[PDB]
Amino acid sequence: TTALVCDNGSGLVKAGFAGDDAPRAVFPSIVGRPSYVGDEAQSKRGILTLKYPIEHGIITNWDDMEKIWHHTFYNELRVAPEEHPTLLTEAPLNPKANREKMTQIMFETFNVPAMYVAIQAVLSLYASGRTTGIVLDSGDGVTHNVPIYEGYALPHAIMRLDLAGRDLTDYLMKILTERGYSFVTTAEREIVRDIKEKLCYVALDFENEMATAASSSSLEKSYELPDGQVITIGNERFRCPETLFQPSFIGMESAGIHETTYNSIMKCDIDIRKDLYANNVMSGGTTMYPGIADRMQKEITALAPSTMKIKIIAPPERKYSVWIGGSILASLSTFQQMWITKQEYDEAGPSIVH
Amino acid sequence: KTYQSRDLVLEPIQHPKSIELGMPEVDQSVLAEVAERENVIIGVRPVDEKSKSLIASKMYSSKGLFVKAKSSDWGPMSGFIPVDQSFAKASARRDLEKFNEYAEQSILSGNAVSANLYLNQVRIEELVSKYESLTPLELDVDSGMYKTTATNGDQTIPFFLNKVTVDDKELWQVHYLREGELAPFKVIGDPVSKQPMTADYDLLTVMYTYGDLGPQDKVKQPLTWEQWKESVTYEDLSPKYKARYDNQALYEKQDGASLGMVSDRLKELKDVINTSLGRTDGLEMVHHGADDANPYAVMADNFPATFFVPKHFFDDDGLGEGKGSIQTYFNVNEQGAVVIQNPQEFSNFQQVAINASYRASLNDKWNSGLDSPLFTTKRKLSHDYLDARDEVAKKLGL
Ligand SMILES: Nc1ccn([C@@H]2O[C@H](COP(=O)(O)OP(=O)(O)OP(=O)(O)O)C[C@H]2O)c(=O)n1
Ligand SMILES: C/C1=C/C(=O)O[C@@H]2C[C@@H](CC[C@H](C)/C=C\CC1)O[C@@](O)([C@@H]1CSC(=O)N1)C2
Ligand SMILES: Nc1ncnc2c1ncn2[C@@H]1O[C@H](COP(=O)(O)OP(=O)(O)O)[C@@H](O)[C@H]1O
Ligand SMILES: [Mn+2]
Ligand SMILES: [Mn+2]
Ligand SMILES: [Mn+2]
Repeated sequence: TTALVCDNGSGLVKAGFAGDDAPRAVFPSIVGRPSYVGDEAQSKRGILTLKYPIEHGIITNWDDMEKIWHHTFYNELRVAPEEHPTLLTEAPLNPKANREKMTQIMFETFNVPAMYVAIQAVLSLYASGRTTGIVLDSGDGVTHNVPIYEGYALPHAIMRLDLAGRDLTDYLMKILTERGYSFVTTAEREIVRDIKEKLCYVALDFENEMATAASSSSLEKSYELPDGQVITIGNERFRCPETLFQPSFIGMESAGIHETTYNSIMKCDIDIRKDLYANNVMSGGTTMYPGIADRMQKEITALAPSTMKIKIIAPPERKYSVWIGGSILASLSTFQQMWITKQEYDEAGPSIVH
Repeated sequence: KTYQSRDLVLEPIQHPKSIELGMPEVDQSVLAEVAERENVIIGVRPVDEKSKSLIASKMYSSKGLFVKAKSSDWGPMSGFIPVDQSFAKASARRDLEKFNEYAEQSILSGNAVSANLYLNQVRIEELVSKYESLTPLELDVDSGMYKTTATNGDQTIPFFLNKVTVDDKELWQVHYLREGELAPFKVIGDPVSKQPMTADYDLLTVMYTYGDLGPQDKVKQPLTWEQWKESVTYEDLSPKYKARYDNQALYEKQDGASLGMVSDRLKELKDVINTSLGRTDGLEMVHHGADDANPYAVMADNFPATFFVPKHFFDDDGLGEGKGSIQTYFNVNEQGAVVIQNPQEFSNFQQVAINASYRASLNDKWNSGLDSPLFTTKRKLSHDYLDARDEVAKKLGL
């Protein structure tokens, strides 16, 4: 009778059982029309047209999303959806009509006994044993700043940055051209994503790091491409994640992740700001870069008042914090009375989720 | 001093015992480095102490999934794979008919040959003086060979060594009584070189960091050459996988059913280990996936295990703040190998590693013979997960 937990990421789906400390299934959010979903769509790349149903954290293709959910239940988890209550995650600022459509699909298409829709950032804070603090959630297609007070997100102060890991990989492909390297295809994009995850880091002082890379080979690294050709990466190691702090690197006139965190805290009541500043939680794969917490600590310290105590919490499993949070939430007995039941759905309709 | 986390309490090891291991010290050092480079915890199932010099020599290939016959841990055949499995380790003798069929089918199918057993003077002196596995040699009347005796725990069997010269090397061919008549002892040899094979290194488990968890961790059923060619896109395959797509024998010898149940991370780490050991082109020690995905796992045969961990585990608070170092609670030898002696100690080791953010892969077969099922999803939950749920239930009023 175990509850299911499904984190619908813009790049990866994380699915598993509530009560578990990790998802059992982690696969790409892709549909390859003839249909193939996840790993099989990626493996058969050459004969398929790949589509991402979750552009920028928001579900845009419901036919393809049903395929993902079906693949999650039947092929990945090997469960009958009609037997398990299901917690689904949603992006901060997800439209009411969007969660109504996902509630309608859960009950009418998969026939779930019960279902709950939780904000991804809130689950990440729960996974750190907290109910108050500000979450920086940077995934594959979107980045969010979500201030939370006593279990509840503060919607007026939520920041959205349309810049996450996917844009960083495209930027890394772009700046690798400045060394004579050419990565343009979808397959080559995946090689550059691997280089990004293995060799990139955030510099504490960007200008001094650029100056060090300009006068010595000490920051250089080698990378073996699939065909055995070894390439050399230099300042691109830190210039790529630097875009998170300086979005002008990719032509965006948006403020960096440190500015949006500060701006989010400042739109909150003075009385809770000390609690937000001391409980800054990083979540998502795009916060995995070495040095990002130290750089964030320094950037927030320069913006905040001199005596403000700043704390950055970047757990080692922060790539799975949203999923873990959902598993903690759905596994609590006293939450078993918050699920929207199939009975309540038949009587009220998709509006019950609000 | 004591490791305390929720219901887990570990006392610091009082008097450190030294455990004799069959894995050569130099291979332990390589694996300690691989663990650090790759940021993974690597566990390897036991290797009998007498196999040490055979592996150290680097002259032999080892048994893969096509050679299911057990190696021997006694007599002059110690470290080799007798064709007559009554001369193998105890587990093979317990199911003699099944293991003899394994031995015969591997040879009859071409995945091995029937080879003679030759031992050098260094090996004979080691078995007699170092391990006391063979009794001193004596010239036996008429026969012309040197008689020696060996015990399997239940019975003492006589063996005879004939001085021979193979490839101009002076060796001792092993002989035994088959129906009261002298007979050359047969061991399982490599199907290409015809040389006797040794035991392999069986990965018990590989614990990767939580931050590294992804699609590469999906454990997948072996695919046939056809099923695999249909599932992949040729252009996306590296030269290594393109060669397997173009040669069925190459795919079946290095991939497919020969690996067992494996994930992409493990297929890669198996290559890294084999490459770091300097063992390629038939002499590889790691042939297949970990025991955590082996449906035929025998827990009794998994200890003592050697675990290799990233170096931070050895630091003052490597296991976490106020949690101490791994050497405080587990026996760590000079090469950095953490020696796990039994299922209870393995369960404690896995909980510490899980608490430090390294993911376990549990085999239900590991619970067979246990007083309690230690290796279950619920019992091995991370203490960070359990603690955050306790804190959140208290704060949200649930
Ligand atoms: N994913 C995997 C990995 C391994 N195996 C199993 O692993 C075992 C390998 O054991 P052996 O190497 O044949 O025997 P040992 O007990 O290690 O003894 P020795 O090498 O000394 O003969 C048997 C085989 O069924 C499997 O089925 N699937
Ligand atoms: C290992 C892996 C990681 C990942 O994050 O994958 C997700 C999903 C993936 C979907 C397409 C790809 C061909 C298939 C599988 C890749 C899965 O696209 C990503 O790689 C995109 C494109 S490059 C980038 O940084 N993000 C992110
Ligand atoms: N170690 C890492 N370093 C940098 N980026 C990483 C790392 N691991 C994952 N990422 C990136 O994080 C993104 C996936 O993270 P995730 O939180 O799963 O996103 P989502 O939920 O939107 O799918 C990808 O762009 C991936 O390349
Ligand atoms: Mn996400
Ligand atoms: Mn073995
Ligand atoms: Mn084996």
